[PDB]
Amino acid sequence: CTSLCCKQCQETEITTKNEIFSLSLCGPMAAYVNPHGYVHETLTVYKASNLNLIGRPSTEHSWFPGYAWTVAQCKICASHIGWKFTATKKDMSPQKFWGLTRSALLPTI
Amino acid sequence: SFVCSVCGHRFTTKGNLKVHFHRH
Ligand SMILES: O=C1CC[C@H](N2C(=O)c3ccc(O)cc3C2=O)C(=O)N1
Ligand SMILES: [Zn+2]
Ligand SMILES: [Zn+2]
Repeated sequence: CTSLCCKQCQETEITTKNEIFSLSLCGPMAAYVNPHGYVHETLTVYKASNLNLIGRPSTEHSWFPGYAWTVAQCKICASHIGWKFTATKKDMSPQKFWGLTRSALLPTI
Repeated sequence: SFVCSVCGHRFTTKGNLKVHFHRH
C-alpha cells in the first residue's frame, strides 16, 4: 500500500513513505556499524506506528550525536524493527525520530 | 546485563538473550 511494513508480519504497517527524511548528510538511509560490527542500513522517519519501546534511552554508541536511542520492536510479532531516537537537548530539530533497519521492512528498499 | 550484539536489546537472563538473538 502506501506504507512500509514489518517484514515478519508482512502486513503490520510501521511508517509511510511521506515520513522519510534526511537527517544525516549521508542521506535518509545510510549504513551504520554497531559496536559488534553489525551493519544496519537505517532509514530515518519522523513518525512510526505499531512499535513497542524496550528499556531506557541510551546515548552510548549513538549514530546521531545529541540523540539517545531506544530499541523498538513490532508490537504484533516482537521482531526488531529499529530504534527510537530522542533529543537530549531542547533546541534540537527534530526532537525525536525513528531509525528503521532495512532488513526488517517490506517492501525491500 | 546481557545484551544482544545485533540490536542492543538488554536482558536480565542469558536464556532470553539466546532465544532473542537467534530470532534475528
Ligand atoms: O544509534 C545506535 C543505535 C543502537 C546501536 N547499537 C547496537 O545495535 C548495539 C548492540 C549492542 C550494544 O552493546 C550496543 C549497541 C548499540 O548501541 C548503535 O550502535 N547505535
Ligand atoms: Zn511484526
Ligand atoms: Zn537483538
